Amino acid sequence: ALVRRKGLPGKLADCRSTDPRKSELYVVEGDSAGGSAKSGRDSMFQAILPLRGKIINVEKARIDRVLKNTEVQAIITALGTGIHDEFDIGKLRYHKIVLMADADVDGQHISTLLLTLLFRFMRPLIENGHVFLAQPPLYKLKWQRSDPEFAYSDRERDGLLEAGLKAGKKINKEDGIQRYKGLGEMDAKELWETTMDPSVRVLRQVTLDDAAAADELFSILMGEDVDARRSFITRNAKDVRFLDV
Amino acid sequence: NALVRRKSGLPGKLADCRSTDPRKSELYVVEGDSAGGSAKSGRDSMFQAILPLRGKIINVEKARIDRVLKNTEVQAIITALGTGIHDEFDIGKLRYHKIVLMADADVDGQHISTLLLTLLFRFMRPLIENGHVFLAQPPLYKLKWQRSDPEFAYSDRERDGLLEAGLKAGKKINKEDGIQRYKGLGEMDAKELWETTMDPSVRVLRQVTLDDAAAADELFSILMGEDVDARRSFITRNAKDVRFLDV
Amino acid sequence: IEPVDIEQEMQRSYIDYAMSVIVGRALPEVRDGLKPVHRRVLYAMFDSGFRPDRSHAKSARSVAETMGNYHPHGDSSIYDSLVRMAQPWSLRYPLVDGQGNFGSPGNDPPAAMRYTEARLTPLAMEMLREIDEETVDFIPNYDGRVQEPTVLPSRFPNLLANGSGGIAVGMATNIPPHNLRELADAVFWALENHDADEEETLAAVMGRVKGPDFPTAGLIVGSQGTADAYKTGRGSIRMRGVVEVEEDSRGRTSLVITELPYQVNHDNFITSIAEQVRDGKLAGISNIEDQSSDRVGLRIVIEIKRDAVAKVVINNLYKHTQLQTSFGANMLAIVDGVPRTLRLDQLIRYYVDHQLDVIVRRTTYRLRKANERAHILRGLVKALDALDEVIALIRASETVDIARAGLIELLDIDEIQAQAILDMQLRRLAALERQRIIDDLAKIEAEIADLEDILAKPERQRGIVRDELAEIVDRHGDDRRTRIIAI
Amino acid sequence: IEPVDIEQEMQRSYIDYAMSVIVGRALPEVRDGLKPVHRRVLYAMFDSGFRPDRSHAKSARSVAETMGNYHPHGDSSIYDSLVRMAQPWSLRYPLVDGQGNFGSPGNDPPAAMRYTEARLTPLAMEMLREIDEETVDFIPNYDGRVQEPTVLPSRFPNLLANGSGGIAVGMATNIPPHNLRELADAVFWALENHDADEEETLAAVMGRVKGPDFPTAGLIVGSQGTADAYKTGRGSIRMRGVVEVEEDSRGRTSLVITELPYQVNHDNFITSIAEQVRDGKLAGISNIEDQSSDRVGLRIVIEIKRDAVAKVVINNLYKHTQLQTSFGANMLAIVDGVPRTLRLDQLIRYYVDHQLDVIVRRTTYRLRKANERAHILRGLVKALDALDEVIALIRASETVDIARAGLIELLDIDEIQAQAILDMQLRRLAALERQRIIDDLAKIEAEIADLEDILAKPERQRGIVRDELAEIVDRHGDDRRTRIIAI
DNA sequence: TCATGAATGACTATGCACGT
DNA sequence: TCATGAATGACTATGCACGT
Ligand SMILES: O=C(O)c1cn(C2CC2)c2cc(N3CCNCC3)c(F)cc2c1=O
Ligand SMILES: O=C(O)c1cn(C2CC2)c2cc(N3CCNCC3)c(F)cc2c1=O
Ligand SMILES: [Mg+2]
Ligand SMILES: [Mg+2]
Ligand SMILES: [Mg+2]
Ligand SMILES: [Mg+2]
Repeated sequence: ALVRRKGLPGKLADCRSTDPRKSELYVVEGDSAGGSAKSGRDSMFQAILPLRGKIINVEKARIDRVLKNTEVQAIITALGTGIHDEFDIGKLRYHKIVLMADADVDGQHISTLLLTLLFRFMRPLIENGHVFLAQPPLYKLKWQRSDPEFAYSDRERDGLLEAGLKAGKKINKEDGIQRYKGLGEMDAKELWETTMDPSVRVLRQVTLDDAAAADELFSILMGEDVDARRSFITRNAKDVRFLDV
Repeated sequence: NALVRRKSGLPGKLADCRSTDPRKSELYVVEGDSAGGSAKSGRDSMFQAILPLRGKIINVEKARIDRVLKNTEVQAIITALGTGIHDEFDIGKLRYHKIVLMADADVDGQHISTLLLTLLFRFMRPLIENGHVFLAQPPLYKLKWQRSDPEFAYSDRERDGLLEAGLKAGKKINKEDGIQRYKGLGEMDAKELWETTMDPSVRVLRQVTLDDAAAADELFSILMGEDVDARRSFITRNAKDVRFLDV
Repeated sequence: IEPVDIEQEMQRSYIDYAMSVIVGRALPEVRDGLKPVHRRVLYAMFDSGFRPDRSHAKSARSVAETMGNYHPHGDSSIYDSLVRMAQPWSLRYPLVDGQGNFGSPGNDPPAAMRYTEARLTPLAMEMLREIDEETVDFIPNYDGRVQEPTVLPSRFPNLLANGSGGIAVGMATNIPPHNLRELADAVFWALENHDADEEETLAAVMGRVKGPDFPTAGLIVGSQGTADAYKTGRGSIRMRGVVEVEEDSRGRTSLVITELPYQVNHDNFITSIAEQVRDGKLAGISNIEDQSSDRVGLRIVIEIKRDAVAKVVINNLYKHTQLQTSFGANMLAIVDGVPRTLRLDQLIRYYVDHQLDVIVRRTTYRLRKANERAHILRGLVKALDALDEVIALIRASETVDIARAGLIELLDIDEIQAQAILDMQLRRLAALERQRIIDDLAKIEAEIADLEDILAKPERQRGIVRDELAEIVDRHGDDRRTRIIAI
Repeated sequence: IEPVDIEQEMQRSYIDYAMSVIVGRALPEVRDGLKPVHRRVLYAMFDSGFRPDRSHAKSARSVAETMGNYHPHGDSSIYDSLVRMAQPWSLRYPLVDGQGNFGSPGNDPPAAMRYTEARLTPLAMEMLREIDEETVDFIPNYDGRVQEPTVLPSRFPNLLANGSGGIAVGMATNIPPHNLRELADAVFWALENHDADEEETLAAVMGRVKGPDFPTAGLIVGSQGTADAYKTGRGSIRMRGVVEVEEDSRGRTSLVITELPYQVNHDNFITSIAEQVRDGKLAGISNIEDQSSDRVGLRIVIEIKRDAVAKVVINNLYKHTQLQTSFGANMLAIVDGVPRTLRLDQLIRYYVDHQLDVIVRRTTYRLRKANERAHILRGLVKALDALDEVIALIRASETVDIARAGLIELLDIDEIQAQAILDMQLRRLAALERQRIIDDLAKIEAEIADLEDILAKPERQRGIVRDELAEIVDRHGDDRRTRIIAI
């Protein structure tokens, strides 16, 4: 068990449960989203750490400069573990680290910057399955009489719409289907019922299979060598759609 | 007497002039960073310096002295003027013989003026007595004639007059673009500020005079002091007759 | 260089600031209970069509529209004012329907302009109801390009309903919010008893308005302060939160605070008791835990020691925290461009007067418009009775000006009416279409007679205020939130 | 909880970011030379009516309209993008007419959104010319509420004219601006010699586009770098400011810098020389004085010591400061959704192709609308030839549908034409108006004949690009600013 | 290391009146 | 001394590629 703040980041909205095994840290993109998340959370087991701006690339930046970054220090300090050789999982203050970013490309980018920080400084967190990715909603179907439904893809939107209309439900063509363009547009209630409520949230657990292969891919995508990265994109961007087919 | 100007121990916001002679030098105390920015560009960098003030100045009449000296905007004014304050005041160290207060024509500009005049009268009174303090009168309108040079107006009356005369003279204005109305110094560019408030051959300045020091001391204390009631009764008593002070 | 004396300058400038702040920034107009920034945001949103019958517009658009046409000030502080009007813990009856993160009763700030959307609420639509029927005076905006309303129709007593707090120069206002249903009863009485003097009116209105009704619920302790505010325009109203003592399985007792008095920051409240326990101010408390969430609302659990009495700790909280705090009532509002401290009967009466003005002006507008429509219709009917001629004349005319001038002479018609005959479509010459023009004339003349009747009978005018307000209250009126108890 | 491998996640997410940045943020479309934010700001302002035929709107309104309908991002950075497009030292041909403080070439920041106003420039109006005539593909916006243009008509070669600089992922672009009159000559040649191969075209276009023309004037030293950029898509172009040696009255020589190369901050330039002299790296310099003003422009006076040669000091300035600095040209633009480094002949050709597409599409739209208008006019003329009959039928009809159905039977008419006859006003039954309808039919049939001829002859299509562009250049073309000298 | 230019806002200080 | 709320924005850190 470990003490919660009521010597940690000022931005950290810590949880109440002193058991790391039961605790969760939601690393959130943006102050707005983090603010509403802090309200809609379950304060007992869920803590919020809002990150502001693009995270520094630890692959490119010198080690001393990374340690001066306020956003990185917040993560390292909040997680409790050390980094690199001084890493100790025993001090992990949260056994569930959920990265929650916008569905847009900048959210995807921030995710890769965070995954790079974790893989390079605190790899065991990934190896032991403590790192997760929350999947935010993309649409909110607001039926005239029925309870609202959330969709996490264009397909699900079309499906839930079809089913509802077939069932005799109806929607306004004005208000209609609210489309989320980021976590910042959501309120406290919406975030709970889509990303933080443990009974409905869609989390993805980051697994690490081939460490050597991952090591290379991180260096290509995040490293200083542009040419290597340029050729990799032009080589593989053509086939991103077909990675899971 | 001559003093060094900053060029790559004075306020960071200060855009000092080049002339080392205070007698020929001028400090434009400007409301807002935007306005100060355009002033810094449209000025005559030889003799005119710009000190932008941000936000409403602290009331030295209400606030304790120690708190006033910790205010960054006050420190900038005191430091830029070079003179001390109160008993340690020394006119000989005055870095500018013309202190021009330039605020918006709107109501908030008037308020900042009274807060600045209160700072000066309470901390550095001799600057007022010796006529080193001035008030720049910004333009309210810019008449954009189709073919003729544009004219600036400093009142609704002058606007109507310049409009009538020009139309009578055969000039013409667009009824769309037409008469640009200024709502503050921040809306003006560098050129406009020069041709209305900073060009010494065209600027409309007002020199602050101090006649009855005792009467002024009282008026400052009533309007700016901690006593609300005194201020409330003064406003309800005299506001009805503000229009008729110069009739 | 012109010389100016410092006394002349100081006096002229400071009074100019004081007066505009008093009348045109910090204090509410008595008729709609709105400050200029409020009134201008709402009209901007209204004019932009950001209404509840359409999806929320991006709030940046509402701010920008307010800035560009009506309110010549900063986008930052304007957004803050818009945000406030959307917060259910600030306004008893929100005027803005906010979509997104609009902050919390605590220190959690609202999201940036870019992230939130907003539109007018149904009640705000009643503030602006029939504003386009010359129901209120309009003046040119800050650069004369467009018109803005001097005051809103305000078809519900917004000043008393949502209250108002503002710091001016030489004075300040602090009016609490009230329950719409109670205010309506006061208005209904003021309408029925339109001849009652101030003495009777105050007694009647005070019986129906039992006191302020805060959005944050809570309690009102005592009745003196409330009475003072209504009779003097000044009064100290004692507020309290709601505390419920809970027992534990072990046998520990804990205090659960589920409500706080109006305008008490939840986070500052928790921080205060924490600082008052560590230093040693509120012994008997064992643990402070905020079990609040979006689903249970406010829930501050105060576990107390075994050697501690529940009420003793609660009484100490009342004394040393804002769990019990007073509302300094000061009924200051602008009346006809003058700041005035008002009794409750005056606040109601002045509002009722505004409503009667709104409806008489609306009636006048509708009556004028009806006559214009009737006037043109009369011209059309003349054309139909001589239709065979009218067509022949227009055809035989070389121009439309020759055709017009001929129409005036034949049928003895105005030029406006004659113009309408020319503007007539070949559709309207159909049998049933000719009949529609006839019936429409009969329809309007009945409508004109009705309108004339309203203007001639003050009874009907008052009846419309009552009936129309009644509909609003039946639809948008809600239960009381603040509970009133005795000493 | 679903499992996902870190390699799968990293690859998919980073590529998705890279591609969107590449195609939809950082790099210009080759056809209009615009990035998405530029295109969206300009169309927002255009659709909002913020045009040169109206007074400058508050720039906040342009941002809010861009933000709320097209560009789902922050108000702050969007304002910066709008502002840059109004700066004469940034854009060779500004697309925004800014009113207020839009900053300086130095460190003086632009005024806040609240203080500035803005509208489209006349040249920006040529970017959007006839966009409402189906000249470009439109797609749904970010929430499907409204349509936005994929590309602008761009009736002048904006990519080459204004240039573009952008940092993407894996690549970046840096295209310098050019003189519009020189670009037009290249386009005129490409139109005349439309069959010329790339070998000939590159030689022709390179002779007419003498090199970059920077808004900041200055000098271009050498010809190799320019040639490389046009033939390779990459080249290093050497820029220089303008220095004028003045001889003081007291035997004192000073260097006066009146111009600086493109994208050299005036204040950073002065700071650089000051810091390189207060240590010992630019000896010969005695004093640095910035005599710049709004009235004389840039004027940096460098007084040098008497035992110093002016030319030596100037060469020292060229070496150790940005008085001489290189422009790293990298002609990268998005072509058909793909990033591509282009030769100068390709950049011109691709633009010419876009203009031909625009005009063929415009012609098609006008021909369709002309046919529709003619179609209805044909119905009207039939009504006029049998006017006495037309009246009688409509009269006897119980509905307008009975009247319509009769018109079809009488004159053998469509439902569209018959409806148009019904909507006809008595206005048009006057003699001159009846003739106006006849002549109008003859006019459109003359227009249709013209339009059909355009589509059938590529020669005329190329002729329209030429003649219309020629008008644009004659009006909005200016002198060269950057002077080209040899080694 | 710095500039470029579109991307991902919270914090900072006064006026003003009034009550604890 | 702190809260109220309608007034008077600049500064702060990163991604990304490329050339000094
Ligand atoms: O819209 C904008 O222009 C900005 C948006 N953000 C936020 C991230 C979304 C910024 C965040 C900054 N911080 C990053 C973290 N360390 C402190 C500074 C910053 F300095 C500037 C900006 C902007 O200009
Ligand atoms: O529009 C706004 O909300 C603000 C406008 N301004 C400027 C004056 C016009 C501010 C200025 C501040 N400073 C004042 C001088 N010392 C440093 C801080 C400030 F902290 C906040 C704001 C605003 O919120
Ligand atoms: Mg986002
Ligand atoms: Mg102002
Ligand atoms: Mg603010
Ligand atoms: Mg920014």
